[PDB]
Amino acid sequence: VTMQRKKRVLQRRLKVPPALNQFTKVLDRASRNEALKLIKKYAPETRKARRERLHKAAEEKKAPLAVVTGLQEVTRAIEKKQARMVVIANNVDPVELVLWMPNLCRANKIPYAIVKDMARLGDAIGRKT
Amino acid sequence: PTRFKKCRHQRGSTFCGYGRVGKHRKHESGRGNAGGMHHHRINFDKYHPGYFGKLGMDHYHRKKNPMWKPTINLNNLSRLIAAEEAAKATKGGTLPVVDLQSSGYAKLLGNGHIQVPCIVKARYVSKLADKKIRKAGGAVVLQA
Amino acid sequence: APTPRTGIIAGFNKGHVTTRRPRQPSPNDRFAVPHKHLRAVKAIIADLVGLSPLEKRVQEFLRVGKEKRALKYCKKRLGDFTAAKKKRSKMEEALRH
Amino acid sequence: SGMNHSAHSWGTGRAVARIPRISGGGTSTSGAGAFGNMCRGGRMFAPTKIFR
Amino acid sequence: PVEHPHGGGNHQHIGHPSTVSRHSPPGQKVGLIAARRTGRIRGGKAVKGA
Amino acid sequence: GAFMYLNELWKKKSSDVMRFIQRIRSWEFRHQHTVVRLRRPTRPEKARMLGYKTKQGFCVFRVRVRRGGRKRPVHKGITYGKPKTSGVLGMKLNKNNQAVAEQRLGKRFGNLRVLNSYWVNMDSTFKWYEVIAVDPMCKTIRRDPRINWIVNSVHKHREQRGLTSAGRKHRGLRHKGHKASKLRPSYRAAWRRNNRIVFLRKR
Amino acid sequence: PKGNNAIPHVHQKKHWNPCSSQKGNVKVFLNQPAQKHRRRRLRLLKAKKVFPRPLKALRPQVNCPTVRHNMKRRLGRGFSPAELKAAGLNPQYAATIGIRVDSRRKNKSEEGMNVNVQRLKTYMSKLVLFPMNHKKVQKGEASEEEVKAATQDRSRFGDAAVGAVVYPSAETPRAVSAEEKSMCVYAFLKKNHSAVRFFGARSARAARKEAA
RNA sequence: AGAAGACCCUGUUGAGUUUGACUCCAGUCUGGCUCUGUGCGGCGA
RNA sequence: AAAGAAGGUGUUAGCCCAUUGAGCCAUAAACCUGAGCGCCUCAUGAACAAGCGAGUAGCACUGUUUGGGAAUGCAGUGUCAAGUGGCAGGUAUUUGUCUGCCAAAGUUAAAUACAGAGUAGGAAGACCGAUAGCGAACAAGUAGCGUGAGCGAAA
RNA sequence: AGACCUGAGUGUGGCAGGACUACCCGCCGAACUUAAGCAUAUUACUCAGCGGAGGAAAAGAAAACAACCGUGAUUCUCUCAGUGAGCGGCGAGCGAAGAGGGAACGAACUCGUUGCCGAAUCGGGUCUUACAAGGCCUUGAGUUGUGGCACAAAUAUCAUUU
Ligand SMILES: NC[C@@H]1O[C@H](O[C@H]2[C@@H](O)[C@H](O[C@@H]3[C@@H](O)[C@H](N)C[C@H](N)[C@H]3O[C@H]3O[C@H](CO)[C@@H](O)[C@H](O)[C@H]3N)O[C@@H]2CO)[C@H](N)[C@@H](O)[C@@H]1O
Ligand SMILES: NC[C@@H]1O[C@H](O[C@H]2[C@@H](O)[C@H](O[C@@H]3[C@@H](O)[C@H](N)C[C@H](N)[C@H]3O[C@H]3O[C@H](CO)[C@@H](O)[C@H](O)[C@H]3N)O[C@@H]2CO)[C@H](N)[C@@H](O)[C@@H]1O
Ligand SMILES: [Mg+2]
Ligand SMILES: [Mg+2]
Ligand SMILES: [Mg+2]
Ligand SMILES: [Mg+2]
Ligand SMILES: [Mg+2]
Ligand SMILES: [Mg+2]
Ligand SMILES: [Mg+2]
Ligand SMILES: [Mg+2]
Ligand SMILES: [Mg+2]
Ligand SMILES: [Mg+2]
Ligand SMILES: [Mg+2]
Ligand SMILES: [Mg+2]
Ligand SMILES: [Mg+2]
Repeated sequence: VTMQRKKRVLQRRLKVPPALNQFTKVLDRASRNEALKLIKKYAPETRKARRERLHKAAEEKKAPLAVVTGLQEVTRAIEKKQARMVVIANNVDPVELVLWMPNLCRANKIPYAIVKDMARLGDAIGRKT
Repeated sequence: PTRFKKCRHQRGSTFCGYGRVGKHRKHESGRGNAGGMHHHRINFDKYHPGYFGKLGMDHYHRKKNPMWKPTINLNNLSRLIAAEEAAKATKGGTLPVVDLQSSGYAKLLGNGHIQVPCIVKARYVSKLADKKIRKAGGAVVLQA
Repeated sequence: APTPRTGIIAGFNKGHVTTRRPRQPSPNDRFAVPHKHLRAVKAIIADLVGLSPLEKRVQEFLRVGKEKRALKYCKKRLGDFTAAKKKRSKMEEALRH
Repeated sequence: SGMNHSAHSWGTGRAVARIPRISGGGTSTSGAGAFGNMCRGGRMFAPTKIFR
Repeated sequence: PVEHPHGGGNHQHIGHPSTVSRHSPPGQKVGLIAARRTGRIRGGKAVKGA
Repeated sequence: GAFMYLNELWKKKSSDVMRFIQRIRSWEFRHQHTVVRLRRPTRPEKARMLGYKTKQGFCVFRVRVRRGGRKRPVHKGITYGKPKTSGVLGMKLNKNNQAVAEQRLGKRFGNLRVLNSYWVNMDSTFKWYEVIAVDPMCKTIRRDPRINWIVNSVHKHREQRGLTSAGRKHRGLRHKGHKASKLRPSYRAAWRRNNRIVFLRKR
Repeated sequence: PKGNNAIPHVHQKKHWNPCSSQKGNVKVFLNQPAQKHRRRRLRLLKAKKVFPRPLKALRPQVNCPTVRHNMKRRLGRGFSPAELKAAGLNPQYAATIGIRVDSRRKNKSEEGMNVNVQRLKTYMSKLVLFPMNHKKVQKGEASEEEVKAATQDRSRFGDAAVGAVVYPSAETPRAVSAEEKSMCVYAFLKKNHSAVRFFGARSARAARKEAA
């Protein structure tokens, strides 16, 4: 705790490049509480809701609609330009995972967001993160 | 056989052919080829002259398979022709074909008299071997 | 097409006459092709992180001329001379807009 | 064989021959000569080899 | 002479000059270590130190 | 794919953004211990390249080694004999520090079979390596076909014998042809082979 | 007294024999006839273990490299997956029916390719290929008058039922032709030799003469 | 008698010690980059 | 006598004894047998345009290693790639053509070692024969000895 | 309040530690000796020292050799070759590789990446004679990616009942 508090000072005192500055600049509350409430209602179906609809379709020989979640799946939805909006968290612990992520949405002209999350995105979709 | 040795004969002679004055002692002149330019200079110059120095270019990583070129003369081509087939060989008629690279002998040379005219298939040949088998009545056919 | 060999031991085409076959396509033939997705990824990352201390130095005096000094500064720090030419030529494209 | 002792020569200055001798004391072999073709318990001259 | 640089001889003398350098190794740096001046101080009293 | 952006971002190590992240990391790593366990690897693209999966028995440890050459530990710098063997400071160890980091993990955590590691961060004093280990008694690792070979008892300390990737580097097993003829399979396996006086039976 | 002896160079200065202080570095062949016997005993125990398939799998005829050995042939590692397809045969399937397969070998000529296709065409006509189920025969397989008369070979190469390595036939005795009686052979060999031996040495002299 | 002269010499035998012997090595010092960031300037080319 | 075999027995044994064969009997698994053979359960063979391993390779200095020599491999530190390709082609450099292969991740039987190991059991020998051969044919690493490391018999 | 992340404490289920160490793998590393002296060199990348496995280990599936009519993972053997290689106070001395005859050989596969899918995965319970490569159930890990399909021996995706 004495070095997670000095880690926060040191990221503030030093001059930060514009690629990590952009995660300190976050979408506001009215657009974040609107966003995660829309990510909540199109969250993926759970394990019981996916164990059913398949055991109720093995009887038909006897995925409704959701948000794209995951760092391998959301990347494909931009290379294909299928996503209409991407919502990026701001505090992934190796930051290089999504450091490139706003510039991919910018090269392909998908609207993106950097919201104050990774606990609040996983709560919206049923994960921890 | 130990019984055939000089040891068994001079057994009892208490010096074993090494003498009373100067004994048999461990390495009285050095170990090995020590002193080749110093105290064995007369031995190394007289018997082994061209030692001690450098000569020529350095062929780093010599491969002795591409520099393969064995040699046979015209008088030894009877070594490669079967005894059934040399007797039927006459100049101006049907001559036996000798495939040299199947026998060693990458190059034909032209020493001596060729004792049987034949068609030689050789990778290499010389001036005086080509000249001397076309007059004898055969030929030489190049191969790879 | 595969240029038949002349049946004697020396010269051009100096081999055994053997009815040569054409070269057949391998999976390693796909290295000499343009990697248009591997370049698009590298163009996004380069437009993200900025420039090296080498890449800023090579083109801060590629503005004032000094092209053989840019090549000498690359070969000192890249070692190779083909890579020194290419790194200087990659800086001249970033200066071309 | 014949060489598995820690014998050393006593040198010169005692009225004993210059051969390696068994170290230690309190036993009948101690001080006895070792490591030669002529000592007992020592090694044979030119011990035989399997690459003959 | 095995114990100290000044030891030994037939008279008890320091052989070499007994003022050693600042850069002498440990073992060689004995005597008057880096003496700016020696002898009986005739005059004032200079403060000692760097 | 998602890897290609992670892989090309870790090739821009000298750029100003990655020099900021490694600045912060090298600060907070030299205020931790020599051996530190992580939940997730610092470079997940390079950990999974090197063998890590997000399974149950896999586990990653970050190990610190000090930089610089090898001071020969002779007493007081005094050494004896021939003058070629007189040097103390300019001598250098014949193992790289990545191998030394892998051996310090596996000599310390004996119940774990380490597979290879990777470079994480440098300082002026230290280097850090995330060493991937795996628990051989975990029921996931024993039943999984592509990792269950590590449970066999010939892989017990692969790090202490030079069988990891960094081990195979300082043995010279990156080369195969005329550049490794003295050292295949081992220098000792070739020394013994080239020097043993062969006695043919009938000769 | 040394005399007219050769300068020795005997190379025995590196602690090779086991004395009282040295473990040695020495390798003796006293088990040569007992490992000779062991390998044969273990090849007869293996030829029973595999029966009735051949003890050694089929290998192609490949040439030898390095112009010393051009005129020789021997047995290769495996058939390339173009000699196998020219024999109408799947390379993954051929490894199960007794054929060694080599993905690396490149087939740089048609004579060396057709020799090994004929080894595969001979092998499939000698092949019996027992059924999986000896009641329900699935394909062209044995018919149990073949799956009972079947035997194996211990022919040390797998060349019992494909034949030996095919060397070329030596040339028949012929007459000296019209050209070969008067055409100089050394001058044509040396002209071809000197063309490549002085290529560049004379090709720069023209380059030193096309430019002024 | 004692003990392969403790004097002297020989040996291409040592060893303790010394030193502007010969070849080096730690240590001390000194320069370079590094660790090493942020501002306003100044002498420079 | 398909047995001559070589050990024992009061003195030299094919016949005195044990042995020396064909074969009999009994087997926890594992091993081997139309991948032995049924049943249940469970898998599933065959038919009907993108890229491929980055403090990595290389380069510089130093150290070592090598037959590897304008540097074979490695190590430290500085520096640090390319892919609208790179590596090896045994004299350094720039430039071309050619040929081979695709580093920087992982497992893999047998053929090889056992140069002072060990388990279970065989075959022995132009060897030694009680100062020999293992130190030890014996209550031998023992009695003894030394603060200790260790040394170490006789018989 | 709660969450996530980074760290604690206990409970439960496990594992490592020492021995042996002939051979083998990684390091560390001499000197006597030889050069008729001696310092490079040699002894020797050996002894001694430290660490680690196995019944063998290590190597191994081409960023290989070659320069051919080409060869085809590793290992080993004879030979190459005490070398008209090479290294060396070019002294003393040291010292290979390719090719060829063989031994062995059913000898090959698995990730990562890419493309297409996206928890189909893993662990715990429990039920089937069953700590099932079976069902059924679990927020418990896991989407900061487990798994499947295709990638030169390739001719590709899903269906399904034969
Ligand atoms: N007569 C003296 C004895 O010779 C013995 O050795 C003799 C032979 O055993 C030995 O023969 C060796 C042979 O063993 C080894 N396996 C191969 C070698 N080709 C043979 O050497 C042979 O050829 C060389 C020349 O090539 C001749 O000089 C030599 O006389 C001849 N025997 O060479 C020696 C000549 O008689 C022992 N070295 C030794 O007991 C003793 O010196
Ligand atoms: N420092 C280098 C070493 O010098 C040694 O040799 C040196 C010594 O023999 C001798 O050094 C003497 C020193 O003994 C004596 N006690 C003091 C004197 N100042 C030194 O002298 C040396 O050093 C000074 C610089 O400080 C110079 O002025 C002088 O020219 C130089 N001869 O002079 C030689 C030249 O330096 C050894 N050859 C060797 O260890 C090494 O080369
Ligand atoms: Mg000269
Ligand atoms: Mg001894
Ligand atoms: Mg004895
Ligand atoms: Mg070899
Ligand atoms: Mg590097
Ligand atoms: Mg392995
Ligand atoms: Mg008696
Ligand atoms: Mg242990
Ligand atoms: Mg000796
Ligand atoms: Mg001497
Ligand atoms: Mg040792
Ligand atoms: Mg193994
Ligand atoms: Mg995966």
